[PDB]
Amino acid sequence: VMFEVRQKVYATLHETFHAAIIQEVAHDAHTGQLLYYVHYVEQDSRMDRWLPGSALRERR
Repeated sequence: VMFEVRQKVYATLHETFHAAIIQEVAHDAHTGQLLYYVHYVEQDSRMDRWLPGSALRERR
């Protein structure tokens, strides 16, 4: 499963899934893996972080 910029997702944060949105996508050169800069919808920008796809779920 792939995710896109502005896609609504669920993202783990301290072992809990929270509604989030993907702000940016970037390819980690060394392992080719896609990493996503997620913003938690009900948290401050400070909580924004880079996460692998294994931490994300579709939200709809």
